[PDB]
Amino acid sequence: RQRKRTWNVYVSRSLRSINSQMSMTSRTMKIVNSFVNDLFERIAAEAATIVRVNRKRTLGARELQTAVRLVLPADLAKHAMAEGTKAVSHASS
Amino acid sequence: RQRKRTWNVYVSRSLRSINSQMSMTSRTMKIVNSFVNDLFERIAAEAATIVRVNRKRTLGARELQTAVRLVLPADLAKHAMAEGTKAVSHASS
Amino acid sequence: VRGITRGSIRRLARRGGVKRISGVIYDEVRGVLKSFVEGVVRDATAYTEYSRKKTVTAVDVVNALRKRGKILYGY
Amino acid sequence: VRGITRGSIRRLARRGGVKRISGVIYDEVRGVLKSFVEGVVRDATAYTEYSRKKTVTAVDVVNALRKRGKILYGYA
Amino acid sequence: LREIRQFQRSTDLLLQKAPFQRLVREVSGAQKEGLRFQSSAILAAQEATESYIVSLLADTNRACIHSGRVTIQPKDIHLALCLRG
Amino acid sequence: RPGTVALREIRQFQRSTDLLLQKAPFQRLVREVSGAQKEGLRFQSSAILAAQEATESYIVSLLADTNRACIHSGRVTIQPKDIHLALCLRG
Amino acid sequence: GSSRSVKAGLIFPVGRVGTLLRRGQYARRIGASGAVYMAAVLEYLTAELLELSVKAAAQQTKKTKRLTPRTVTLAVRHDDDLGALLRNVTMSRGGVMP
Amino acid sequence: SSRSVKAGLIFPVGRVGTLLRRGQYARRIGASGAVYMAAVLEYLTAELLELSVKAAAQQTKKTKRLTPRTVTLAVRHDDDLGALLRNVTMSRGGVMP
DNA sequence: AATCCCGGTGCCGAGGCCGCTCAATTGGTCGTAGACAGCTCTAGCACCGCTTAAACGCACGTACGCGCTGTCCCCCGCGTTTTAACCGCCAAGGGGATTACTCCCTAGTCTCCAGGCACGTGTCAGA
DNA sequence: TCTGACACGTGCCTGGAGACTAGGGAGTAATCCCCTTGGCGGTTAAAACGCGGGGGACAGCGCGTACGTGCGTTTAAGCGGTGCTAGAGCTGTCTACGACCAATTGAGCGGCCTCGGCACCGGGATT
Repeated sequence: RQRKRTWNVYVSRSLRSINSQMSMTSRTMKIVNSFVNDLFERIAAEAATIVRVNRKRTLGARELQTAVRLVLPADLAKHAMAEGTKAVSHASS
Repeated sequence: RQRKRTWNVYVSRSLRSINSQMSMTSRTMKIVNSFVNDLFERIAAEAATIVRVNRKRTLGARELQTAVRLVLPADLAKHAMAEGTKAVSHASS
Repeated sequence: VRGITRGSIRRLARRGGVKRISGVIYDEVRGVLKSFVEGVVRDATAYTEYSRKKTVTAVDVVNALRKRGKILYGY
Repeated sequence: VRGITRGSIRRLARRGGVKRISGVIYDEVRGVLKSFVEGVVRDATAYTEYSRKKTVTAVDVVNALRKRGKILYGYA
Repeated sequence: LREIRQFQRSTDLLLQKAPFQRLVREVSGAQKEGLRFQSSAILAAQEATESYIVSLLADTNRACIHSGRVTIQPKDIHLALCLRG
Repeated sequence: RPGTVALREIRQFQRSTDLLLQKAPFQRLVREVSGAQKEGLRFQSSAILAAQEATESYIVSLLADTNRACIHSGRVTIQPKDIHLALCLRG
Repeated sequence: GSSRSVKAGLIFPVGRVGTLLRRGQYARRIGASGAVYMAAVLEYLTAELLELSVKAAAQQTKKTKRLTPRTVTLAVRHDDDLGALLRNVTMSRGGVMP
Repeated sequence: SSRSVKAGLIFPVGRVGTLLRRGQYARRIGASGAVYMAAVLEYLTAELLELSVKAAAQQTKKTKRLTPRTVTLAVRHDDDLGALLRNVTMSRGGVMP
């Protein structure tokens, strides 16, 4: 039997980040898992479309910046791109 | 200057096959060319989604049979699949 | 489609926020619901038929809905 | 948006098929037109800025429109 | 008035669950007979069917209240469908 | 003669294909909107027309939907509540 | 006609369709039959649109022999299947159906 | 993971990279792309859970568990995340009054 | 009172031919992943029975639906005057587009271990 | 308060990670010229304003019927407990074929040319 790949551990850690004693049901865990999956699919598909349009072969951070800019609403997009750039810069050093 | 690739010759050949005395303006050429490009992208995106969801790596005829059945309405899709199967059977043998 | 009773349509309408329902609404709602379910199942059948399987798992229905536009979370 | 005259809104409505237009429709149609154009331009400038270009081309606008589900034919 | 708030506050499945299964299997047989289903996919096909009808009826309510009425009529459903596809 | 020139314009402007918004003020609006993001951005002559035609299509569809709602309301005069209803039902 | 397109009897190019599929990176590998099938589908859809546009041009009072964008728009909007696929699609300088 | 903690994130950067490769969105996928995707996913998840926690306190009952009804209400109330999720139907969710 | 058919035209604008090249086509090798067969046990369909929520048929009132009436001012629609939109033209030049080149960044391989997960259980929300 | 439900302990296993190699491709400099800006003037469609009036928008009134609400009967849904088994999920394997490379070449494209199809405009039919 193949192991099941989900985001339950990371979602639980994210919830513990804000409120430690906060908890969520199994159905809510599936809801957040599906939200993560389809947001990943949306952003990755937008980045792939950008790559195809610009005739490139690399889905890097720059492509994902534009994918996040196009998919997310502007007020949330600003925070999301700021967080992504911060994480990329922190990882590079 | 790099050569630009369009379906002008192919669309014009299809029109001549449909009616030898017909013609379309440059703007209609662009409209039909963008129609072909949009349908190419829409069918290929569904085929790629089918490949991704079922964890495969080959985009063959079945991945496009199912894509055509998924995207287009039933009555038009039936004829499209029939013509695609006819062409594939002609080419294979 | 006639199995979908008047009570279920009335309850869905109450969740939708109406106060009164005409007597002709029920048939139209049944027709729309049957058409929507027919499309969703027609599409999940295509997804299932590609997989060379003869079962419609929740993933297939979710994908069929996602292509249609009405995305679904939790399956 | 004040450059979007009453005549343009009236012509758009007549093409849409209305018979009589209220005196307040013009302002709301101006608002929705400005919002749509703002969305389209803010979406096309992302494509233009990604490709290191300082010129928003028709392909970028077409892609931006396709993002919102308003696919446009004849500009590619 | 009471039932509107009662059903908006509630979150349970509203359509009958066995007649809906019968409708799904009837449609599948109409497409092509012999197809088997999954007990975890009928609920998915129902929670997105009741959501669609609930949204359609809320749009119908908006259309009818816009008309000065409080009762939905087939023309309201037709306007809601024609306004969205 | 209320009810004659109205349908004259309905049939005149529904059989036509040319642009309806005045090109220059719409171009000014597009450039003013773009200036709020990055000043000095340049627009292709084709990109402005491609945006204008899509905006025309969107406004025409919205106004036709609003007219459908107004007719459903038993009127012939479109009002801001009709536009709000059409926008709410569409998205 | 291309050698690999004529052998299949199609009009659209099988080779160029396959190259477009590979350049788009839709999948890691693409079968040869997939390009043929996509070319056939595109050819059929273009042929259907052209047939509908020709019929709509014939329906006009003027016996025009040139496919204006208005004719394509009318043919699309009057059909029940090609007008549902091409919903939310704006034909440039095509107007709207009366 | 080494890179998940080095980048300063809680979401995986190996899972995201492998998922992107398996999706074949592009032939080559940059190493920084995985970090960026993981960061964006983590921020969106954190914002969704923050909205859920905020909206759970406003309930008449001080429930300490996020039921699907509560997260659906939190999504519906917010304008920004609500516009993003304006067409999704959360399983066993509901409609805001 | 307004709206459609057609003759001549000039005015393009789509189609046609020549040179050329980039991409298509062919032959050969090789590795890969897709199709196939078998094992296994999951769950999917079928059935029986209890409880009862729920559907449904009827009686009855009302109150919202629909039509009618009256007003009134909110918009058609016409003429004047303004004015700004459309087009063509002249340059300036910023920047798009193409090519050559460099390196750095990523695919692929090999080896290693630990992060993730499945089961069981420990301990706590809720009706 | 028992019932149900989310999260540690622990071991198991595949994939994340580091080192190394090898090109692929993204980024950059150089260069050319294309297209965008721009501003201007000449023209003429368009609109902004003032105005009269007329006809739909709006509200009140009245009649009625159909929709809701309550009573009472009936129907099958839900579940849930069991039973049988059809087929999904997983593992090996053995090829067919798709990628990649070297060589060949022709189908398509850019440029120049061509010719007739047709949008137009007024004049004469029509509504």
